[PDB]
Amino acid sequence: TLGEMNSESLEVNYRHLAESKAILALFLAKCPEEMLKIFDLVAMEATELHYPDYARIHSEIHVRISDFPTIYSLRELRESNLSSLVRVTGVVTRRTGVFPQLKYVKFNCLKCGSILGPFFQDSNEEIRISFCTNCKSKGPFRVNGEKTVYRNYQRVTLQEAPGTVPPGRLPRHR
Amino acid sequence: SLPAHLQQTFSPEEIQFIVENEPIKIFPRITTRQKIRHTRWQLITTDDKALNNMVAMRSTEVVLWIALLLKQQSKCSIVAPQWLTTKELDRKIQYEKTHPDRFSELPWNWLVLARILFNKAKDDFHDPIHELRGKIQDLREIRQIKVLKGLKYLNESHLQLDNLSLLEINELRPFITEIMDKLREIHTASLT
Amino acid sequence: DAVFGDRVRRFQEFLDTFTSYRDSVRSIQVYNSNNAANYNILPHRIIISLDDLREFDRSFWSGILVEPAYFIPPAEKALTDLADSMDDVPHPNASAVSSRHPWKLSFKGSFGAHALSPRTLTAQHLNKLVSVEGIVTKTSLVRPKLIRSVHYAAKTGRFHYRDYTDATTTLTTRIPTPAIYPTEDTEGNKLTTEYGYSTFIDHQRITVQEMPEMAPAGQLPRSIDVILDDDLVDKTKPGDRVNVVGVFKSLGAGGMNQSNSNTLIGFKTLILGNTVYPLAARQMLTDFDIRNINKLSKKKDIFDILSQSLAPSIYGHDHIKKAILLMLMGGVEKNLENGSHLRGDINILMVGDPSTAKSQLLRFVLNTASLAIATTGRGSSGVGLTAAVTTDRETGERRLEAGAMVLADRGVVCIDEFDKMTDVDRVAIHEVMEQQTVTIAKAGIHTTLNARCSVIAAANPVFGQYDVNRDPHQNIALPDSLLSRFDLLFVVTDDINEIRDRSISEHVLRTHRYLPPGYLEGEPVRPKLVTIPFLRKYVQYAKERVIPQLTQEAINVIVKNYTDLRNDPITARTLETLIRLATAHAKVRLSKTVNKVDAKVAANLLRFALLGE
Amino acid sequence: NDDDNTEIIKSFKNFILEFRLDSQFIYRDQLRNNILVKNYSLTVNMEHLIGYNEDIYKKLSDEPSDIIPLFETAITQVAKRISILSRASLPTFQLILNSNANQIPLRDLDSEHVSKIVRLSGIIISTSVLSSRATYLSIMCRNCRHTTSITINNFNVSLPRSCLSNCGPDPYIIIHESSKFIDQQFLKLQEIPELVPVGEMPRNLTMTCDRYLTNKVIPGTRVTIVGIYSIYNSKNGVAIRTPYIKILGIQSDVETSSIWNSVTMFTEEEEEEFLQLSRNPKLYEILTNSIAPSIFGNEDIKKAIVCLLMGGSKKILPDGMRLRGDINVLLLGDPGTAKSQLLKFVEKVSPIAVYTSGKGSSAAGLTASVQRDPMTREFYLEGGAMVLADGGVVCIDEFDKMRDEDRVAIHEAMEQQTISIAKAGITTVLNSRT
Amino acid sequence: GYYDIDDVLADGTEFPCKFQYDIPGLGYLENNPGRPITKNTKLSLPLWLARILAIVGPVPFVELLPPDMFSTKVMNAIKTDPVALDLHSINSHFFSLAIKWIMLFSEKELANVVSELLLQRAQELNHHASSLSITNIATSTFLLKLEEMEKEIYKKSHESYKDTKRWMFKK
Ligand SMILES: Nc1ncnc2c1ncn2[C@@H]1O[C@H](COP(=O)(O)OP(=O)(O)O)[C@@H](O)[C@H]1O
Ligand SMILES: Nc1ncnc2c1ncn2[C@@H]1O[C@H](COP(=O)(O)OP(=O)(O)O)[C@@H](O)[C@H]1O
Ligand SMILES: [Zn+2]
Ligand SMILES: [Zn+2]
Repeated sequence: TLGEMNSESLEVNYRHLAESKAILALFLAKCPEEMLKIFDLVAMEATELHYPDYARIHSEIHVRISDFPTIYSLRELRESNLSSLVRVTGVVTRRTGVFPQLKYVKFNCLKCGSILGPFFQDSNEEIRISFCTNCKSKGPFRVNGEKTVYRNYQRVTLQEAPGTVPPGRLPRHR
Repeated sequence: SLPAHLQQTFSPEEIQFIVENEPIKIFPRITTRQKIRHTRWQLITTDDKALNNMVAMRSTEVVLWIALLLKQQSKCSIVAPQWLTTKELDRKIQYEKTHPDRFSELPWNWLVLARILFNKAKDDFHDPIHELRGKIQDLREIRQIKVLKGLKYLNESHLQLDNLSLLEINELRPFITEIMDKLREIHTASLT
Repeated sequence: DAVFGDRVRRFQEFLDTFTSYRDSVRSIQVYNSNNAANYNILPHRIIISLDDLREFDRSFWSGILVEPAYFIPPAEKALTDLADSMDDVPHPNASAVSSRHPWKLSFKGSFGAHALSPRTLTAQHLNKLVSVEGIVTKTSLVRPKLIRSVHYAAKTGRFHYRDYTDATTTLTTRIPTPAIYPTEDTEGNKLTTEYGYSTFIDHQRITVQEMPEMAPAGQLPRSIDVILDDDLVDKTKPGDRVNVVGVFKSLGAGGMNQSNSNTLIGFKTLILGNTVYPLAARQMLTDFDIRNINKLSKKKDIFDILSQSLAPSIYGHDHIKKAILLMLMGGVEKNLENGSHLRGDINILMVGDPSTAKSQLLRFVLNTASLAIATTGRGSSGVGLTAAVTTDRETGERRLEAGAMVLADRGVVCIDEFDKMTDVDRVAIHEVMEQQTVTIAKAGIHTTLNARCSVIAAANPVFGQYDVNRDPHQNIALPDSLLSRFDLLFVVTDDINEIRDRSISEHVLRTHRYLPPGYLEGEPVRPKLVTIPFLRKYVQYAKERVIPQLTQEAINVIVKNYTDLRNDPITARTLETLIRLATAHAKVRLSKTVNKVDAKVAANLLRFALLGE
Repeated sequence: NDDDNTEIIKSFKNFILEFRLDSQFIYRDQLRNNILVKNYSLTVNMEHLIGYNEDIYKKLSDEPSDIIPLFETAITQVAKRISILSRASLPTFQLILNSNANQIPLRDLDSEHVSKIVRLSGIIISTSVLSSRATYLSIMCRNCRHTTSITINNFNVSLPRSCLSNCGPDPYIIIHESSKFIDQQFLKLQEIPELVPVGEMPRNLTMTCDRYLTNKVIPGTRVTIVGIYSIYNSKNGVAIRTPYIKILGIQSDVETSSIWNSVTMFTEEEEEEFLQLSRNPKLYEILTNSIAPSIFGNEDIKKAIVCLLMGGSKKILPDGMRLRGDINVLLLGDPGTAKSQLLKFVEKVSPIAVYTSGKGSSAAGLTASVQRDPMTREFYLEGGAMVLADGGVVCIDEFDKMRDEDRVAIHEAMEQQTISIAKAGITTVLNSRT
Repeated sequence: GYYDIDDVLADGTEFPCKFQYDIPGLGYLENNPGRPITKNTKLSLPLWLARILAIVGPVPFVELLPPDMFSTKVMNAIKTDPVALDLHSINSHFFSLAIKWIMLFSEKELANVVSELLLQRAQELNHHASSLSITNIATSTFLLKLEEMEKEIYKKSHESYKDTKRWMFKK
């Protein structure tokens, strides 16, 4: 049913990882980014085992992890939940438009013939270019059209739901 | 009695008729020649001696409506003239690009005959039809540029061209004649 | 340059061919010398006709109308040389020697395709001389701009001058000067700036918006910003139907800098205004027009002729059109010694049934007045009628822009649907009707603004149709205090008839059967009666020329009529209202005295306005 | 790389010079007839370019922004070959594409279609003022006083840092006397309401036009647009570069004659067919049956609708008396008489038409509104529903329910055909012939 | 020509003129029932009266004043830009009236002006007539600015070019 309408999302129930291979669920709960970085390649290989030459339709596959057993509201988020998966209930108040974002940023050094290597974007802060691979100093950098990859980007202001907040209090915004 | 669009000018199909009434070299594919051992042709507006002496796979000279009528039968194949080659058309293009003030020494029936042989003789050209029609269009465009340049000299007295085609005379006839007629009317009203 | 000098001698040959410009320069110089040195100053500008230069040199005419940056400064240099050679003055002033404005060029004549509009100003007309027509809007404040600084060195005792160039001042592009005064000289040691010998010009930005009658379907009017040179500063007020001739120029980096790598913004485009034409609100009066005006003033029924000459398409409302005529030529204003401001501007409120052509009379007095501003009940705000405080772009300073009711000063305000103002707008309107000045105290600004303007307004009753029950409260929904300031409360009833209704029907079918002259039949549009420009000339002549004064033979009639009208909705103000009629009819007769025939007509018109006659 | 660029230029030159369908060089004749009316543009069908050479089709459709200027150079070279005699001027041209591709909706426009030619459809809601972009720049060095030239193509460059004769760090200024400029009009596109996704809002997308594509659409029309989906950086988080569409082609059957000039742009055989329709003895019943074929009865309403669509004649008198050339029709009656369906069909049939509510209306919404520009902090008038319907039809649903202050802002706009607004220091009389 | 209907509408235009004699009984010229005409009366009359009323009369009956269509403003506008001038708003049959005015008053400068104008608009007329679509705004706005004889010449040239286009381009 991923292949049926050319979808790119493969939903995985976390309870299925709880029943079998709970070490994998623990690794996903503790280090989610690297676990999903392995999991998308695993799901792409599992798709190509059943749908060969599916990479022409969608070059990268993505996995939506479903039903995390711990639900944290916006008031209950603390420092221990950083770099981890959180399940947050809230209402969306402000939604920006669709924006193209460079999945891999690469730049051309003007003074040197060498080009700067493609770096993956984390969608939090821009990649800090301290120097170049041939010259150890800052220079003019602009995006080459040799290898460019664009992905969709959209921020939403997830306000806490007013039935979820304590009565009369203020909502929280993330 | 005469229609308004045929009043002071010729229609292009009348120009087609006029250039259908010329001789042209041709290759017969039938033998009408009497041997030493068939109604005759017997025409009254052209010499029928070349048509009575029609020999297969030879060069004869017949009128162009007979040429098209027999090409429709495919009993006789029309030979293109000397100026319908790529080399001669390139020479004419070079003469047009060499002298800007003077038109090239093309025949009077160079657009009408080319259209007739393009729409009726698609397998009778030694050169390819493709670059032939390209050079025809190039000559037409550069002659259009030259007549646009020469139309700035619309004089009250007279105006001369050297080798403009009959189809280009019907291109430019009503505009030039009406504008010069009104210029002459203005100056003759200006006379005391 | 060599080509610069060649165009200099070409324009010198042109000025030698036509000696009228030399005579005008000589007249300007001798007028300045007579009115300045000896016991209101003509500036440095000449009226260049493009047509007179077209038969001289078509190359120079095409250079002016196509690439004016290389053709107008050589003509400036040639005209400056001719003005220097023509001037022969002994013992000049040091400020006169150091600060000389070059003789600028002002252009007249036919332009052809270059005579344009602010909507159709496009990128192919940049760096070309164009003539545009439109509404003046958003006049920036007059502020001086330095173009030459003169400094004195005392250790050497020498005066050093430095020229200062801007993108807007010079048609050609020069390297910009950062406007820093020279602190010290390279050889003269310390330098002291000498203001007074330095040269400053007045700088002003206006905004020419497209004339709204020429707007196409579905599009808002466009606008341009026009720089005004120091001779042309303060020639234009907002709401003026100006014709500006100037060089349509673009300036600035405009996003071509390295910071703006992929910003799709365009270049900032302006017009360096060579000349400004009013386009004749105060029409000039030839002597033949004066002869016609004084010939028709002697007729006994000139009031009737000029009344039915107003809007022949409108049938009926003859006394209303008489009041409209006395409204356009409003009465004399008297300012007393103690300071009481006695209003000479008659104001008219027309209340009544729908389709009695009150708004059509509003449109007619909009078109035929010297200055007219319209407004609507639901399309007006009280701040938007008087004045609004906003920042200015070139100054970074807060200032007022006048609203509808102030910009129509010495003019008329055409209020439609007056019965349905918001109360905030009613406060401001009532303030003008009782005070004629508005006091603005906000944004750190304490200012008073004069508004000596007339008001004609149209209204419906509080019901759907006007009642014949003569109820005082159901005439208007506005309070009676605002009713009191209106001098003539005309009420109209569309009573249903047969004969007069057939007359109005045949009149409007004769109105619809008109075909405008010079236009094809069935195509889309792209007992003496005087013409409407002649009527406007009559109104202008009566307004500026004659000031009538009041005389007893009207006065006994006026006091008898007031006692008859009041003692047998009446106000003491009605007395002043009779004066606001009576001398107004004197302005019809053009005499400087008021007689009995003005007062009888005034009493008849006010009896028609109040009682209905 | 310049060898491949001039090979592309020569190949598209050969495409213009050598294309012939049914014994006719369509593109050379198109260029000649476009030059003769001083319309320096060339309209190219994509089917014709594919039928010539599909390799050229991938060269166009792969990186369009780097090859469309090469095609522009090829068109200008063909134009100088055609209309200029050698050894005895013309500015840059414009390539306008026509495509018959399936229309990509606005919500499906995403990061996959970046720098690709897409064909879409939408509703114009705002056309901005024309801005003067530059093509030829005479760049002057401030120190050594030498003048170079920079040629600007409006795809995907700035002032360089060396003077190309220390001379100076940034020694360049721009001479505006010898610079050539083209137009650029900004547009805002709203998507088709029939193709909006479920539960969302129509997304406005900013678009641009250059040269002769400017001033072609009135706001409110429904248009199909072909163009490249490029990205430009905006002055307003991380790596957010706002998308836009550079328009290569505009098509609209509902919209005619660009900004209205009372101009006859209908073709000759369509004009003869229209004359035949005007000569029909029973065209009145044809126009009556054309209005609401799925509504029984209401024949007099259909006749009044046809009279509304044709309208009267606007007349001008020498005394300034302007009389109305439009008729306003109010359908008052019971529910279930299909009045709102007649309103919807009138909005469909009319070329300029808007459909509004009584509850969803406002005084500044139907008439023109006074809004504030964000950057300049200056008030400006933005047109409402009776400005977008100027020269056409406004339709009001539930007229009985619109507010008493809201009904009476329409009186001058119905009768005087104008809106006189004096608010916020701006006073004007806009024309609204609705 | 007698039967030229364009010439008939050309003669139907009214020109301003001055009456030289005190002529009673012609009050129907200025739509009055019976007013005798005073000395030096300024009045607009059609050309079929005033063309030979200025001939017969020595002092003739009617003096032809210079109208607005031949004023110095119109002459300067023609001399500046002949192509984009809107001749239709001035007069729909400006050229036939110009020819009649030149034949009546032999003015050489007006002859040079109208000849130069006719040449410059004939170039643009030929440019719009040779263009065949496979209508533009740039051609149809010039058709909006054309006279009746000029659109007659454009119709002749345009149908000639279109007919030879369909002859050359198809059977
Ligand atoms: N001669 C006339 N007599 C009466 N009414 C007329 C005449 N000529 C025009 N009208 C009508 O007067 C109407 C304008 O009045 P209206 O718009 O009702 O004023 P307001 O907007 O102040 O109520 C026009 O619709 C026009 O049809
Ligand atoms: N004559 C008819 N033909 C077809 N449908 C009709 C007809 N009359 C009513 N209807 C249907 O009934 C509904 C009537 O709605 P309508 O009367 O337009 O709403 P409103 O009362 O707001 O005007 C429509 O949806 C329409 O489909
Ligand atoms: Zn480097
Ligand atoms: Zn340098």
